[PDB]
Amino acid sequence: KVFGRCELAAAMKRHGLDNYRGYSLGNWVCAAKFESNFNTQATNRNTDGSTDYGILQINSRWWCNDGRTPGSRNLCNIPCSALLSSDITASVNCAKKIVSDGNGMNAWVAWRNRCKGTDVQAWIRGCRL
Ligand SMILES: [Au+3]
Ligand SMILES: [Au+3]
Ligand SMILES: [Au+3]
Ligand SMILES: [Au+3]
Ligand SMILES: [Au+]
Ligand SMILES: [Cl-]
Repeated sequence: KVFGRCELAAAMKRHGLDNYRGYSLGNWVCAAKFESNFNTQATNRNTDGSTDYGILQINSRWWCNDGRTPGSRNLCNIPCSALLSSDITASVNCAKKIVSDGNGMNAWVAWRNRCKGTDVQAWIRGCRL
């Protein structure tokens, strides 16, 4: 599913991501925009053989099981395919574990490089929430 910007913002809020670990909703929308262009079915293979899955490009090296990432963990206790669903629940729940792991949203390199310190509120500007 390819979300609209305000559509994603509302789904993220309903699932409790707004101000989760102190990160406003625009942070989460910005991260999703540059991780997946709001496409839930986005996948990208990393050099190290792991894969990133879904709207927030959650990596199989630590967080989900895809059966093809040797020596990896599954800390969200889910199949990576569950992060590709049109329903973002599984991605949100896993993202909450990720952003609580100590480094905040810096876990998402595209957030650090393209969202952090910018006017992230623009991503929710105009949306009915
Ligand atoms: Au904001
Ligand atoms: Au894994
Ligand atoms: Au594996
Ligand atoms: Au923090
Ligand atoms: Au949802
Ligand atoms: Cl949803």
